[PDB]
Amino acid sequence: AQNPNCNIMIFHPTKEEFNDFDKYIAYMESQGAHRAGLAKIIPPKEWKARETYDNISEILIATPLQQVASGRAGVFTQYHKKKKAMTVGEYRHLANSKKYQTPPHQNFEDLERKYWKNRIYNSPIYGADISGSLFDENTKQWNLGHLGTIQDLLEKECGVVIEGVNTPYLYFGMWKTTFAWHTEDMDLYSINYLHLGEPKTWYVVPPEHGQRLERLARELFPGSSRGCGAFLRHKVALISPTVLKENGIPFNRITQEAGEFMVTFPYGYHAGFNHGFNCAEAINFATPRWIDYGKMASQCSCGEARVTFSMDAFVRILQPERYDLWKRGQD
Ligand SMILES: O=C(O)CNC(=O)C(=O)O
Ligand SMILES: [Mg+2]
Ligand code: NI
Ligand SMILES: [Zn+2]
Repeated sequence: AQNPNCNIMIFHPTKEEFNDFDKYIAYMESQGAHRAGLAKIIPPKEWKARETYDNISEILIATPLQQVASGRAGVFTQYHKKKKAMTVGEYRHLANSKKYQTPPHQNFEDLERKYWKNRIYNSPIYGADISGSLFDENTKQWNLGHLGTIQDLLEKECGVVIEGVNTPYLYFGMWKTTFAWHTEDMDLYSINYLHLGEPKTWYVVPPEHGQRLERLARELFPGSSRGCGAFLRHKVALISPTVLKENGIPFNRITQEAGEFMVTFPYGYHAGFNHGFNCAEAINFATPRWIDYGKMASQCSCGEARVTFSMDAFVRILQPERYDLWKRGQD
């Protein structure tokens, strides 16, 4: 068995290897990358996502989200308070203000210590989930707006044509902006490209050990667990590395820098935080190996998780027993 310790693997494809996305995902899996739940892909030196980032300031963040925490420093939830619209240029200036900027630090490890110590005492503002792309249309390799769609994959694997579309999303971050512990919708893959700015630190639990994280989460968030049988679908709970280590939960960590891709694998729980002003782009995708994970994915039916239009068909076809109750949650 390749990568039996479930370490995060880092890949350096050549420009030739960067041509065929599906093939390269399958290669990484042949080497055991999926066992970690997360992999890093450093693009060939010849590749670029676009020529420059000099003209992005007029992108609108229609609903910036202030991420307000409740709890203790290593075990907290966050809720999102909607703020007034602002441009990327306005948001960048806000991120660099004295109130929100990254503090002085020695190295990524020191910054990580400061994040876990101090996150809860601040409410950073995240520009998340903005439909769009920063890849140039002429970028032919690993262009996250030109991937094969999940609907086409389901149709190729299973023979059933379904409605829905699959487009990318932009994320504009600042110091302390936080992504809570989650797997993807329908336990899909994700791919995330850090276009510019400061790093993003990731934490991940191997897919084979996901249920250990879920059990800890039920213990640590006992009211939320009674409210919903899949409350991590709400994407609000944070648990620190120290708390995970105290409770014996297997996990790994890695920092993504600008110009790097990260891939999350089916049922790989992940969480993390941004180091400072940055912009990332991410999208879900599927491969043949996903189908079995899609069929078994948990679902929120309490009504809180509320997701995209395209998830309907995935539930309806892969999880027909659950369909009824899940759709009651969505309506
Ligand atoms: O970058 C973020 O805020 C969160 N991204 C992801 O969870 C992802 O790419 O799957
Ligand atoms: Mg612009
Ligand atoms: Ni994710
Ligand atoms: Zn729920």
